[PDB]
Amino acid sequence: AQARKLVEQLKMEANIDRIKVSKAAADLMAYCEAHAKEDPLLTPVPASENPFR
Amino acid sequence: DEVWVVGMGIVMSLIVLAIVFGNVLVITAIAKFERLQTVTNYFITSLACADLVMGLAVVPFGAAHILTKTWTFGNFWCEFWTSIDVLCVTASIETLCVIAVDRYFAITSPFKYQSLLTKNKARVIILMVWIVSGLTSFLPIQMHWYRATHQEAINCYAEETCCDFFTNQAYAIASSIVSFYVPLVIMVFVYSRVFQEAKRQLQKIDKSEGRFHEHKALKTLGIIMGTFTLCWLPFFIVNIVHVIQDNLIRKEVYILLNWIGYVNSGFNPLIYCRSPDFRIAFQELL
Amino acid sequence: LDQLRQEAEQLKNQIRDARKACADATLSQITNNIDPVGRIQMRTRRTLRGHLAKIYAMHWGTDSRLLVSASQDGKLIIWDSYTTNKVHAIPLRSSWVMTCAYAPSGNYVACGGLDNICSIYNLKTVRVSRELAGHTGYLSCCRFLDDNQIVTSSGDTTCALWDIETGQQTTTFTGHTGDVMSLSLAPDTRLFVSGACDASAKLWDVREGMCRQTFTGHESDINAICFFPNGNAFATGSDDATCRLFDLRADQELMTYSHDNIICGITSVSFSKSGRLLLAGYDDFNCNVWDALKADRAGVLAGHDNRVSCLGVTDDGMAVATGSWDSFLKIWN
Amino acid sequence: RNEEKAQREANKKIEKQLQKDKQVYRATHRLLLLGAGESGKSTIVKQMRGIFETKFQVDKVNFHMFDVGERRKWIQCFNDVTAIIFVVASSSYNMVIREQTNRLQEALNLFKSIWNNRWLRTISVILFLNKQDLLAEKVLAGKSKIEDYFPEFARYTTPEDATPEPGEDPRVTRAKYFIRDEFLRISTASGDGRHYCYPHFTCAVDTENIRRVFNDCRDIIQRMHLRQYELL
Ligand SMILES: CN[C@@H]1CCc2c(ccc(O)c2O)[C@H]1O
Repeated sequence: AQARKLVEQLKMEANIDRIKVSKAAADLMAYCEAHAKEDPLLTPVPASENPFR
Repeated sequence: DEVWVVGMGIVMSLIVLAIVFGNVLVITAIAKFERLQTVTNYFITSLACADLVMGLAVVPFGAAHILTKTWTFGNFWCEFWTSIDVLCVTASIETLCVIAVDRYFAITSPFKYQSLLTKNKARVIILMVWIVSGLTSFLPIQMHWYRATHQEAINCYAEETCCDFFTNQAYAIASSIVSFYVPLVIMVFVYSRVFQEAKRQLQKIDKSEGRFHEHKALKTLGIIMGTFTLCWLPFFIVNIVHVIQDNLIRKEVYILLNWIGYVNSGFNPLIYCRSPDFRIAFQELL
Repeated sequence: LDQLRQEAEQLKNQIRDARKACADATLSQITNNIDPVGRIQMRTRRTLRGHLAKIYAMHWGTDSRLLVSASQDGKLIIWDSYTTNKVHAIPLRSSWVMTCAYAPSGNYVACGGLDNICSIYNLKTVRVSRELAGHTGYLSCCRFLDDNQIVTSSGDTTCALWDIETGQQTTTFTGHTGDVMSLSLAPDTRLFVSGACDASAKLWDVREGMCRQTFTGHESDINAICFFPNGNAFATGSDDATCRLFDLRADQELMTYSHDNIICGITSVSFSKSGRLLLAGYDDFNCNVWDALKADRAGVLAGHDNRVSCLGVTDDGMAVATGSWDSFLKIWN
Repeated sequence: RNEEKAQREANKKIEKQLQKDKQVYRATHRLLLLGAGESGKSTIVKQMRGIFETKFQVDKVNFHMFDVGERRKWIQCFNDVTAIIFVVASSSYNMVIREQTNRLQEALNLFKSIWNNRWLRTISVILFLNKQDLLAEKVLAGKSKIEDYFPEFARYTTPEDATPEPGEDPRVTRAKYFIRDEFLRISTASGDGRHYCYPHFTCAVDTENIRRVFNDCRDIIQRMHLRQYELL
């Protein structure tokens, strides 16, 4: 029934391993710091480089 | 009485500043924000432009003439100033007439008003109402048709000092009618119809949900027509009167009523541009 | 019957305990020493006019120039942002629409709405390529996995993977309690997440067709979904005036974006390139730009007459444009 | 090169088409049919005649109606409609919805939710009381007391200003006026005059409901225009 389809789903969803939140936060910070050089919204763009202006 | 002259100049400058400030505020509110761009708001923009050009052109020159008791500029510039004055007054009053007609069609024909009025139609009617105003003002003044046969008037028309208005039966009557009397009757008829519709709607509401928990309409109509009739009716009445009878009235009262008609333009932005959207835009600009 | 209910509660308690144990230190502590991005000022470079009614959804093309916007007037308009001119105009059989998408190949345009059918239009040929049917509710959002298969977020609480050529649902994902209101695709086609009108937001795997993780941080409904650019995180929008970020590997929420000045919901959320600025379109008349790591309102986008209902950043991250309930689009930079 | 000219020509053609579409779209008025499934919305829709659309025109005015078919978040789509048509089974006081509450009470709850919705603040709702003959039969004959099902009926009295229909019994008039007054009290409690409610007593036999819809749409537009200019 519906109860089995949910109990089995919860059983199969809690078995996955979890990485520490510190590692995930460090990964996000590293990605942002590495790719911030290529962000055109974050940093002002030159008039020649800016296509909209 | 130099104190009286100083006070008159001060109040004239105050009126000039108030008219210019209010009109530029309204026009920049219309221009800057695309939300206010509405088919009915084009008429408001036209009225604001007419009042603004009047306040920038004829109010300062008229005040200078009143204070200095003479016309310092050239003879042709006097005719140009008179033409600008007539054009501005006629355009403003006809713009109020157009706004009243647009409102009438908005209430009396709720379904057809959506398609009857369009942006292109609004532009065409604004251009037409500006063109008809110019024909009654620039064409007679520039082609010397309003020129009278009075001895002293024709004597001073050559003189550089005389810039006072002088006209015969024909131009005075025609200009007064076209500028004020037709708009007056059109606006009073359409506002009577709108008031009848509002009263019918209020009666329907009372019959519908009156058991559970027309002052506003009367107050709004008084604020709309009152500020216009009280400011322009005396001037045109005395216009027709003194043209009919030479010694009926003096010139000082005529100038005073004309200046009341001038200062009427200050109340128009407050009388019409009072929507909550207008107030929000003004607060944003401030 | 009731015996199995206790097992589900025990499993939920165990999952919550494991998630709590995983949270050694919040993201705010780790990012404390990093420098703020400062105030970000943006201006409306180009305003796209031509729409007849309110716009709900928009999707940038594979390139950074082409757009597509859906409105209740019954017309999809494809714009050219570089010159602010319309390219194509497509009518619809149904007046009311809720979503639109642009194929990565740049040849197909998918549109949905209250009509449960999903319409795909051939830009390169504007006839209806296929009218996908089978959902029993409105289509909140549709996306292009490729030029041959799409995924939809139906109102029947079931997101289903479609096949354009076959015209039938290849796989149907079920489990959400409420109606699904948002959907986003990961940089890879393997995974995608969908936010429903219930508190929970679920992660789905296309290869297996079974949900892998479920996040229930929010208290109100979900309205916007967007992955982090790398694909290891995603942020959600809610009607409770709170935007929250979740980490897939950590399986728990990291930070929440909220302010006492805002008591209105969020209608659209997208991530800027490099994942540093979180652009969220709020239910009020303006838009607030959030710092992804510091939860600081770096910039505010204002100038929309009505509620902002769409928001999207280009693939190359060149610019962002918002689709509001006013009939005008606005491209910011 | 010629790409700019081609794009300009495409823009000109699309702009002309969109101007024509805007004219025809502003020419017509939309309507939403939101009523209970047991209230006989289908028969009323047929009487005027995923989502069902109905097009009908009166006095060269094109009315366009949509019938849908839970917490509903599709309501936010209809934030700009001329009116919302609500059909309620006036005879459903006795019947209880399957799995139990009074059907009329469920309709009242739905009306309260719709009226107080944030997105529907400015939209007036047109109220249709369907199946009046069944209500008249139930009130005139049968062992069913309105007071037992609805406690407020015992204190309620027929208003003096109320005008009963020609050749109508007093008990049925009191019952129908109480049913109408429940909705009207739900409506008039909230709102600042932006949107109103227009109750109507209709039956399947009646064939003048389209004229009523036309008149009510005209009144709604007139009220909106009057309140916009601050004369109402
Ligand atoms: C110089 N003052 C003029 C004289 C006559 C006149 C005015 C305004 C509108 C008209 O239609 C007129 O005929 C006045 O402003």
